[PDB]
Amino acid sequence: AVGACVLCNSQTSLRCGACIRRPFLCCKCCYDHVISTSHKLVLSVNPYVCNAPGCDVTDVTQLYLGGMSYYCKSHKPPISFPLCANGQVFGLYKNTCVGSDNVTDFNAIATCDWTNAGDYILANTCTERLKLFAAETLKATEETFKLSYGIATVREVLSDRELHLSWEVGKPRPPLNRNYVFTGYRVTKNSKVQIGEYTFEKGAVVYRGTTTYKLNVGDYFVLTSHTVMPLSAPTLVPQEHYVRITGLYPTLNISDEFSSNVANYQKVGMQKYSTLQGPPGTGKSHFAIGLAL
Amino acid sequence: SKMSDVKCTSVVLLSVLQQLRVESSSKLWAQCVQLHNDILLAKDTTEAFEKMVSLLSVLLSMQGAVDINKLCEEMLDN
Amino acid sequence: FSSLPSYAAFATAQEAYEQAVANGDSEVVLKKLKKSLNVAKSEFDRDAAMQRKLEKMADQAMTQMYKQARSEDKRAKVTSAMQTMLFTMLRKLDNDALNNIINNARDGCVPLNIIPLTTAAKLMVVIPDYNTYKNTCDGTTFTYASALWEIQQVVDADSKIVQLSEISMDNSPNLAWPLIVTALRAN
Amino acid sequence: FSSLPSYAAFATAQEAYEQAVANGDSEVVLKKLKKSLNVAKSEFDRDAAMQRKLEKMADQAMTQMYKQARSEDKRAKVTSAMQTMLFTMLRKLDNDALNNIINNARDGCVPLNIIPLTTAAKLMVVIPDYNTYKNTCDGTTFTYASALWEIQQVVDADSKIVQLSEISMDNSPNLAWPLIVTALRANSAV
Amino acid sequence: PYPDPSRILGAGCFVDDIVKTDGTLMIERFVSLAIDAYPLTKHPNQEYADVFHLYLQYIRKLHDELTGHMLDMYSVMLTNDNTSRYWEPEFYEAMYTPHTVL
RNA sequence: GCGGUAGUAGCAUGCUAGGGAGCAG
RNA sequence: UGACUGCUCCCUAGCAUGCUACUACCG
Ligand SMILES: [Zn+2]
Ligand SMILES: [Zn+2]
Ligand SMILES: [Zn+2]
Repeated sequence: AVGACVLCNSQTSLRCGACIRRPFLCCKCCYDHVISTSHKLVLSVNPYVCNAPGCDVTDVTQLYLGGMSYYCKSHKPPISFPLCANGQVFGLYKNTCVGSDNVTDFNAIATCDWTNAGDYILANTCTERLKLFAAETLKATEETFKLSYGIATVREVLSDRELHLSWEVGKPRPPLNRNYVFTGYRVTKNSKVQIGEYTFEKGAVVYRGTTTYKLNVGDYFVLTSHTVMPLSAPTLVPQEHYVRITGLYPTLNISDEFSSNVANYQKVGMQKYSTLQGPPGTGKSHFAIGLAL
Repeated sequence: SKMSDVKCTSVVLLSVLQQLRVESSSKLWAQCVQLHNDILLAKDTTEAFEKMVSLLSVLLSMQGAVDINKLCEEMLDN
Repeated sequence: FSSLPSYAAFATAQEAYEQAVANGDSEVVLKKLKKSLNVAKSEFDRDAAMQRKLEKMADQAMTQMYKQARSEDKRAKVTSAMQTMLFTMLRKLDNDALNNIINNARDGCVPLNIIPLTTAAKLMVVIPDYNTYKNTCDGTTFTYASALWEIQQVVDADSKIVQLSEISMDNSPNLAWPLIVTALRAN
Repeated sequence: FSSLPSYAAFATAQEAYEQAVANGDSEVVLKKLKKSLNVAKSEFDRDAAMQRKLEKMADQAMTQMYKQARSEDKRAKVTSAMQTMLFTMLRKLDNDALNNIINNARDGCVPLNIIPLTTAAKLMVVIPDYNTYKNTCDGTTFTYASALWEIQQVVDADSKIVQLSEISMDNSPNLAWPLIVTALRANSAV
Repeated sequence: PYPDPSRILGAGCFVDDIVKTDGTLMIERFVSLAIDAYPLTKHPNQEYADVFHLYLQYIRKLHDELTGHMLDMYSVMLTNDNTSRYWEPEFYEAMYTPHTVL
């Protein structure tokens, strides 16, 4: 429930009703999220909606906080004060809030379909946590637009590595190589049953065997995906070079078969993070073992 | 004051043991329940302590379960 | 409640009427002033209580939502809370047998069954290093849980019997170390 | 609340009266203003009160009818569930042994306690300890209720399979003892 | 009538549910428990009245904890209007005096 | 000059309905 | 998985009655 909006540095219990990750936005922050774009629905500890039976109001800009509940516009007991008023949205942390100077971060990159280059452009023009939000939203959009294609299935089976394959109802098909593993499940009558891992490239349907299989009637193959949880630790560590070689277990011998190892050994002696830009044959083959010894 | 403390500790210990899915073994759960019910009815503070040792041995003889060392480094048990 | 237009109108009317009356005047002026004053006074007095009721109701609603959020949070950390509490009380008890077995388990010597209380019945522990064997087992007697036990069997990870005379400082490091001592409670 | 039928007349009369007042005319026009505005507000009062009463009455009626509809839907679904349960449990009556013992009755009525005793296909036995076990279901086939049953499976209190080769006097204290034995009617029903 | 003090203390210390090991979430439990334990103050034995006094002090402590604990991280300011009645004996003395109310 | 009537506001009293909790057989 | 009764405290909503107050109509 109680998460964290960090650009305004505001603990929050609110979240946007119709958005990517149910993102967390503080009172004023949810406000300029819902006036700079169209997101007229929010979620709190309880969802804001009129509580009389049979009533239906999606909007929040006209709801009222009644007798320990919420009531609305078309069906109006108005003995209350409005929920959305005075540059803020009613909730906890209604006083300890800051706001945002850059009004259109979400309004820019959380409002497009997460496929333009501008998303990554702004993600690189971000902070560590803002770009964390960016990366998690890229994984979310990857999965949410992967879950919009078909599920392959073998209903009558043929000889292995040459079968027949019908797919789904009306949906398109993704790219063709082994990038998408066709690892689905089998249904006997209501349950899911051991299937294995498959991949469809050649179609008469030629399959590549990640395992040896005895396919039965109806066997369905598709990637069923969960959603990546939020992460709690930073990606990169800030650059701080060491005072000395304190806390190391030094050795006496020096690597000789590797002709560019000793100075880099000393570097690891006082370097905290280390990235390089290299094709195959750049120490990835032997320098790791060099540090190991 | 040394008796109510051990009764409260026994209640907490039985709760912790129940949280670890111990009642999925009928014999162990029956023994634990018998020990816990016997501690609360005690009148002198030596039988309660030996039964407490016996009951704690059940939690200690479960390898994965909990981390004795981390739970001892948190300004907790010595 | 001095932040509403009704308050401003009522204050101006009050000041005007008070000044006119203190200056001294006739009856019709007083009547007109009070007929123009009382409506503004009622206008102020209604909101003066409506605002108070609204404010207290909002405070109560925020209180209730905080309570609900806190209860939902609390009912989701019970395992860790209970374990921490249990070990805190176990500290506070301060018993020698409990301390002995807790330290033994913390160093690696845990039992394999329920510790018996009778003058009989078997107890099995695991001794993973020579130092624990040095501390606990000396001679043919076993000290565990502030009691005394008598060794009768030693079994290794390969399940072969090892005689007591075999175990020694330099004579040990050629063995499967997770030994299993089976003893009975001495009288 | 702003376009009521009397609102036009009230507002027009108020505007005209206040224009006459702003004209600075005699006191007679002021008295006429006061009387007309007083009666206008008096007639606007009930037109502003009765409408508000009626709206709340209508809202209450709507809410009550909605909840009635929901109750009817719930009744329909519970009726469907009960019918399904009855027709599902019907399909296990073993309609030949039951018919055979019903026809032997002199008027069609039989006690309920003897229907499972003479027509059931499966038997379940719960055994406290080994002494009771060796007197009731020893071996692989036993006799109970003037019939012959043969064992099919044995589980323990934890619902794990137990083989008859390890139910002995020496190995008794190593089992979760509330054992459950399942048998089939031999030569008769299953 | 007065109950057994052990019953009242056991009801205080041992609960079903986990959400009742946080007094601020339910202060109305202790008000009822102190209503049940009022007549113990007329008992010649001394701990019996101490039970009722302990309950009153715990109620006051819980209220103070709630107000401060809510004013601190949030900024909502609480008032103590007609709340002090719950830690003074006159609210509980009126339940055993013959005058029907409510 | 006094009373009646029509709205409006605050306060008090008893019931009905909803929710949370305590004790007893 | 959570029976039948009885009593009591707290919060909100509605109804009825009473007290006071502010305007207006009528005599
Ligand atoms: Zn949004
Ligand atoms: Zn924000
Ligand atoms: Zn509504």
